Amino acid sequence: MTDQAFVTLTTNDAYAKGALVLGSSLKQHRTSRRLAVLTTPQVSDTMRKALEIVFDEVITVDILDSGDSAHLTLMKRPELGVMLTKLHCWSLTQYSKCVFMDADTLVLANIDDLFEREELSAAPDPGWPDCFNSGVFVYQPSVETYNQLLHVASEQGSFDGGDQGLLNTFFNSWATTDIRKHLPFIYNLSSISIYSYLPAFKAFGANAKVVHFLGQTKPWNYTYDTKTKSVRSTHPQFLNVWWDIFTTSVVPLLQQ
Amino acid sequence: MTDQAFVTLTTNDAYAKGALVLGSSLKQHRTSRRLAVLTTPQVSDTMRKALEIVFDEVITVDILDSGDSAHLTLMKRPELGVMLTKLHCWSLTQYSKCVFMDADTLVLANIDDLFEREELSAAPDPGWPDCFNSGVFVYQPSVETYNQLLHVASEQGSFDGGDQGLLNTFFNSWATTDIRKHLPFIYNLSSISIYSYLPAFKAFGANAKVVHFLGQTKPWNYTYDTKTKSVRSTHPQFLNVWWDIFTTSVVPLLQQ
Ligand SMILES: O=c1ccn([C@@H]2O[C@H](COP(=O)(O)OP(=O)(O)O[C@H]3O[C@H](CO)[C@@H](O)[C@H](O)[C@H]3O)[C@@H](O)[C@H]2O)c(=O)[nH]1
Ligand SMILES: O=c1ccn([C@@H]2O[C@H](COP(=O)(O)OP(=O)(O)O[C@H]3O[C@H](CO)[C@@H](O)[C@H](O)[C@H]3O)[C@@H](O)[C@H]2O)c(=O)[nH]1
Ligand SMILES: [Cl-]
Ligand SMILES: [Mn+2]
Ligand SMILES: [Mn+2]
Repeated sequence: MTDQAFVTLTTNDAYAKGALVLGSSLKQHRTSRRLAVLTTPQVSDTMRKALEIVFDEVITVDILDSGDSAHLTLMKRPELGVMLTKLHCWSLTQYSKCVFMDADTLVLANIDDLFEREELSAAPDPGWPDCFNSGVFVYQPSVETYNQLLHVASEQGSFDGGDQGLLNTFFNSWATTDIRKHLPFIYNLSSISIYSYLPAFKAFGANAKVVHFLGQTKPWNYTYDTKTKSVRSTHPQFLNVWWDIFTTSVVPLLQQ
Repeated sequence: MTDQAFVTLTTNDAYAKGALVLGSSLKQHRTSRRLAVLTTPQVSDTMRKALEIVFDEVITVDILDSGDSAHLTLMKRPELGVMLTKLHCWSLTQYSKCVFMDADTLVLANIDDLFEREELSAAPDPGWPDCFNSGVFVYQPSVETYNQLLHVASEQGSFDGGDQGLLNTFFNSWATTDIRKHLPFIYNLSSISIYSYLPAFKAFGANAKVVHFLGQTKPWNYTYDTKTKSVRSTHPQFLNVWWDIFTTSVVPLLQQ
């Protein structure tokens, strides 16, 4: 509990909003775990200070700096910057186990039971469901694993240009091994899927614990009417939760 | 082997073409198992005779007939006709274990190793990957299970208007139980996914054992140029395999 953390990532100010909403949603649902966020120097000082309030720990990662372990890998594969920054989540050995969550996720219920899971546990990716979606995963910080991941990144890159490809390649037994490493889809519910299989969403969507705003269009790319408490024209329910947290908890926090 | 079967289903002539191509693809890849097809009286006599050549067993199911076990359920839920017909796959107790395959699937490699699997084994559905896709599944014929499925169909119907919803509801432990009941996605590769996650298809698509032509547009809805051996404007590779089998093996069979 005290050495377990939800870990997110923001490399800019737009995703910082996501991270702040995510962080707030975790607090709203009374996590007993630490909240940690990987940030980069490209995150402005005001977003950083807001992150320092919402999160227990704000970690600055500067892969553009030569002193960074991932930097050499970035020079080789400069398109892999976000991924390489994300991989620093494994560097957080002050924690024994973390749930990584993308900054464009949103928690709708307490998900501390994720810490029962082992590395690497993740929900299936829609589209290619023998890959896990790397938007939400349970992992164990380890310099060793970090180094191994960096090594694979350097050598092979990523089959999809992002962390997801690399993580699937590295944690490649996921599809065929240990059903407990399949997180229920409701722990990483693709916002695309809330219309991609409408009947299944109708059937099981009320059980959503985490919504993952895949895009294209992120929640902060919408216009939200604070009077009608709804985004302006998907079924907006989740966007509206995001915006309510953003409006209620995050914006007042930033107003300095 | 002798009492195991691939089982498909056709309720009309268009899907009969699918079934004939599927059946042919299974023979082309040298299955040691029986090939069985559920047909309805709505399947014309010429398609039926072709099916009798390709398949070891052609089973006629007429849920419109009062004598059919499913008929009462059809009267109650008449939109569930295709599903109710499909469920008769469980009535095929002359087989100890079957792989049900939709008539719009296509086999690209021998998949007899599916018979190692237990009921209910199926690949994840893209879109909502905690549901299995009912296009391809390993099951054990049983009047008992058939009756139980019919009972659930009668009582609850299907959350998606088709067999998939009902099968997921009935075989509801799939998502959380026994990784061996997750068939690799390559045993039921959604044709939608061959562009939905292009990088993953690029990475793993060459391993495709079964392509499942989800639609909208079925392989027989395309125009195929027999000179260029390609469908006229997806990546057409799989459509072209389908059409080559259709052109090479199925059409000459029907020319009576
Ligand atoms: O400019 C950026 C881009 C990404 N991120 C971080 O990296 C995560 C992933 O990027 P995101 O924009 O959320 O990507 P998605 O729209 O969720 O989709 C990508 O990321 C998913 C999970 O990481 C994969 O399933 C997809 O295939 C891939 O396209 C974000 O949530 C952030 O935490 C940033 O901080 N800044
Ligand atoms: O008029 C019909 C319709 C269906 N079938 C049979 O039933 C199967 C399922 O129908 P199909 O047209 O292939 O549906 P799909 O395009 O594959 O999609 C449906 O069926 C899938 C698996 O059964 C589910 O994953 C989807 O959610 C559902 O929309 C077919 O392959 C045939 O075997 C017929 O014989 N005649
Ligand atoms: Cl298991
Ligand atoms: Mn994301
Ligand atoms: Mn189908």
